Amino acid sequence: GPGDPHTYEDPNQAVLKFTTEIHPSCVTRQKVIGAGEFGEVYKGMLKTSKEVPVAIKTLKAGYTEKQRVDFLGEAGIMGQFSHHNIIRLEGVISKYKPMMIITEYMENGALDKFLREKDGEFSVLQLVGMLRGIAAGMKYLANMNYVHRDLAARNILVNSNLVCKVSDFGLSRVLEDDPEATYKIPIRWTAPEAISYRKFTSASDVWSFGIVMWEVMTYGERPYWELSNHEVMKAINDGFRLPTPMDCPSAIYQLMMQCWQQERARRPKFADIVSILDKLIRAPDSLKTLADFDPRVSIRLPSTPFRTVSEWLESIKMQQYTEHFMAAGYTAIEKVVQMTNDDIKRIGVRLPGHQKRIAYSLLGLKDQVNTVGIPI
Ligand SMILES: Nc1ncnc2c1ncn2[C@@H]1O[C@H](COP(=O)(O)OP(=O)(O)CP(=O)(O)O)[C@@H](O)[C@H]1O
Ligand SMILES: [Mg+2]
Repeated sequence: GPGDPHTYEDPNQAVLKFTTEIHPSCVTRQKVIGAGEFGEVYKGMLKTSKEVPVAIKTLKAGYTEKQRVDFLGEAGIMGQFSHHNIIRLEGVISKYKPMMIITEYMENGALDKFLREKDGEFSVLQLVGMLRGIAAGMKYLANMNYVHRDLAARNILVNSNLVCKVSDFGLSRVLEDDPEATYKIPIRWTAPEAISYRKFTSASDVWSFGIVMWEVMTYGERPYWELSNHEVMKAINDGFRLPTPMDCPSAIYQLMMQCWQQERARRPKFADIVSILDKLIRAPDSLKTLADFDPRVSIRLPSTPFRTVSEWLESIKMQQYTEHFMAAGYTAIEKVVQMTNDDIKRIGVRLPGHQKRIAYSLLGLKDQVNTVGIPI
């Protein structure tokens, strides 16, 4: 559960501890439903001690032990999760060939392919509900201190009741074909700081979630499809952003833009995203106002106010002092603007460089708070 110790960096141990070894005789492989990286994927039935329908991921013959470890490690990770919007693991087969990962059956398959199949056949409210489910799954993952690093519509599965669940777990996931090498990551879904500095956090997952929102509201359009990967690199590094989908509520596109904030600290947390989507869903009239859709627009020009002290500290990469600011009562912004350099020093900022950085930032923050701009 959340808060308990996790095993995200030891695949074999996670397989031993958090997966159920299933006897091959209890598995019935039926039709082929897809092709994974490590082998074919089948639909089948599993007998437990009544038969239940399941998805069966197999490991190709002639595999290397490294591929076997990476394959079963996904199940080792999946077995630690229990949530409505996270793909559920039934078990594994590691003792006998072929290696198998057995999960719940998701009849409608990948979300992007599903939405392209059902182009325009859902209401806006239903799409928002799909996004809310994905966001709830991601909130659970963030609360489990698990960074997905590869959140995308193609990695969201849909069952016969249209429940959307996050899938695709593991560690060294350079395997996906969309990722391309740089400085191997799916650049069209990856936050700027994660492409430049490989800083993968839940905030970069929030960026990816904004991209997923775009994918859902467009019914599976490829992000930046007009642009090459190099042009996408320039676009994201310079502040260009995707335009609004057609028939997209203004609040949803604004949420997208919030997920795409250049500074990761300003992006909302997944808990905030779930709450926001819940509020929109309970008052569906809030979804009637649409963002201006221009079919000729393919990309938005770069865009040109802190709520928490932690947001401002992470802005200047001084988050390591955040706890020290709260513990001394400096919990508001209009209270940190009333700080002297000695107050900064006593709460535990000793390095002169950090003192200088914080002081220079406080000057600009005082400028911000005292700004007046009221149109007459
Ligand atoms: N639980 C499930 N229910 C129904 N179909 C499933 C399924 N799991 C996988 N599939 C099908 O198999 C396809 C690929 O599966 P999967 O994504 O797990 O392989 P993979 O993770 O190795 C690709 P990548 O490495 O690029 O992320 C999916 O597109 C999907 O159609
Ligand atoms: Mg996978």
